[PDB]
Amino acid sequence: SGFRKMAFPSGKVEGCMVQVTCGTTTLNGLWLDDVVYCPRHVICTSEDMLNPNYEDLLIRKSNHNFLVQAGNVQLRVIGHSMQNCVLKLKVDTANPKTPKYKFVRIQPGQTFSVLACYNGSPSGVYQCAMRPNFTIKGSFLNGSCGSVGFNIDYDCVSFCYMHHMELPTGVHAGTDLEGNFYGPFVDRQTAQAAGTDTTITVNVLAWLYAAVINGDRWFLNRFTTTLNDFNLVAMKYNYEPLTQDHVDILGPLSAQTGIAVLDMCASLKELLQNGMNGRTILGSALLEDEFTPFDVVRQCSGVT
Amino acid sequence: SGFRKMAFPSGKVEGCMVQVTCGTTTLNGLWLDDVVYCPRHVICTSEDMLNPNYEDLLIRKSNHNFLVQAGNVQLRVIGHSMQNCVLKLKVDTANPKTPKYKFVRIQPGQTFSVLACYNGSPSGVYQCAMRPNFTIKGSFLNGSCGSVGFNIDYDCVSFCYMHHMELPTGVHAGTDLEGNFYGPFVDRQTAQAAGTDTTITVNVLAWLYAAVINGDRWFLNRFTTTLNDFNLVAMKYNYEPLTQDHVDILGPLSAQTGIAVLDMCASLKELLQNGMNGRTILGSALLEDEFTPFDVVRQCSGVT
Ligand SMILES: *CC(=O)N1CCN(S(=O)(=O)c2ccc(C)cc2C)CC1
Ligand SMILES: *CC(=O)N1CCN(S(=O)(=O)c2ccc(C)cc2C)CC1
Repeated sequence: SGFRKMAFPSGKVEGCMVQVTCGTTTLNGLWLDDVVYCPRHVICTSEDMLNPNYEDLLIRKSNHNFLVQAGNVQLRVIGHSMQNCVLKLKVDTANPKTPKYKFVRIQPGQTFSVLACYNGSPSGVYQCAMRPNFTIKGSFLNGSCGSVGFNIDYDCVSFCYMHHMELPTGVHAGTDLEGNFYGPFVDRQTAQAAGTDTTITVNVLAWLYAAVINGDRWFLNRFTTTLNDFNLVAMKYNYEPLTQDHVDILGPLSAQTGIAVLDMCASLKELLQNGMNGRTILGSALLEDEFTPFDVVRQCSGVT
Repeated sequence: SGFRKMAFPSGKVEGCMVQVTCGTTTLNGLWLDDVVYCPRHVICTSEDMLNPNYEDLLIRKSNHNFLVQAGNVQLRVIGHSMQNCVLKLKVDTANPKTPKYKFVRIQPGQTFSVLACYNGSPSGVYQCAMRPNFTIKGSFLNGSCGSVGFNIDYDCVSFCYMHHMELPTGVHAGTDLEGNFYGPFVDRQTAQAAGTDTTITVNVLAWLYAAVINGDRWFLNRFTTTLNDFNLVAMKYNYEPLTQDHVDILGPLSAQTGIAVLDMCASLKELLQNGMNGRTILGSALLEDEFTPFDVVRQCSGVT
């Protein structure tokens, strides 16, 4: 029992983190097989970052300008290419600690663990969600760029995020491991405003199931609702519209708890309309939206 | 910027987790050098757990009854002893992945990461605090016993917790790595009620500093208070008394922010007296007490 914001074990990713230095800029790289992945803004001066021409900046760079250090051992760079907003540094040594892995581009609402790193060294691990506005609400200081977001399926690390940007509002933007930004963000120091940070409704419902499973039940009510009725309330409260897909995804939690998804929606509806009245749900005074239905099943069943 | 509930990277502890089976009971062990540490209730039937005589139960056990598996490789047990509420299983092989480590008994209010494991396999990592009532609010299912709590200082893992018990109220009790329980808890299935779960006042203040540092300032007020005045309010709200020790510990955060500790106390006093009025602080609608001043400095400065 008990329910916690839980990150994947980070060991498999710890073994992949290196330091990339180009000129005076040091940040983190991901070493998988004989390639090191890093943010392309490693080639910029902070002067460059106002309106950088990456192709033009990269022409001035050779393999030997990219200083790649794995622990206190230097890797030999034997090639470099830009793919979207990442650099791929070909090194002469396959990472011996390379786990089974995939690159996946996640959808908004999907959760992942971040291994925050500085100078290729892990400092900590936390669980995030890709927000509906394609930001993440991270914890990233200068030198944390190249830190990666990931999921683990048993032995396979799915890398879904690399850290590039802090927006002027202190929220975070970055890329998949093909170096395409989530959302409309660019690796440029410019006016970049996030859209509406809406609540991930399906994640909130999953987390209400997790609460019932773990004994927190005070918010279960006598009511039900319809998808259309619920969605009217969700719109009003800047919650994502709930789809039949979401309902389907919540099926197993429905089945385990014997609470119909639409009943749980009516519980969520009353919470939105009436607030918590100073009560808490799983030690939170607001509606948590960074657990997926999959996250709830995993934690509540003890999958390794 | 941004501030997250952050666990230590778990890799160094991942490398220490094994499966211990005695009779029909499987749980987790910690393999450091040529010793495997596990909860002594591994020798119990759940029938035993009502009033177990561990010395008497252990007499019936031989080295070869303790089945220790590290990945899919069996370790040879060449000795066993009970130290308080843990078993030390001497194996014929030193754990090659043994990190630099210490056993430390932590104080209430101190924070640590848990690597939740099942069958010697890591499932996830989260950050806890040792509550003032010597419980932790964990996420532990059956098979999670032997999961460990730890801190890391650069290269040194300080193990502070091993998981043993869920109390009837779904909070968690366990031992240091010398197998002494935190609080008055016993490895027995009996009436065991937690005391008052008070709020860790110094941790809340640290977290208010973390908020100011990260731009959340709406709760800074025009007031100050005294330790004695503040402590009157803390008593009323089941907050731990604030000592000059706590004030001293908050000094660096005081210095960085230019907000006197006693001013921040008066801010906390108004929050206790007036509530958040539907506002949030670092994405929380209650006063977070599971960041230490040390945790705030570490995260806010990017220590690895
Ligand atoms: C994204 C990231 O973590 N970066 C990019 C900025 N550089 S830097 O070297 O230009 C730099 C900028 C500002 C400060 C205070 C310090 C540094 C090192 C670091 C990596
Ligand atoms: C503390 C812990 O995680 N334990 C102790 C209980 N045992 S068990 O094998 O007795 C057991 C009890 C109940 C269930 C549903 C399942 C098991 C395996 C597991 C380890």
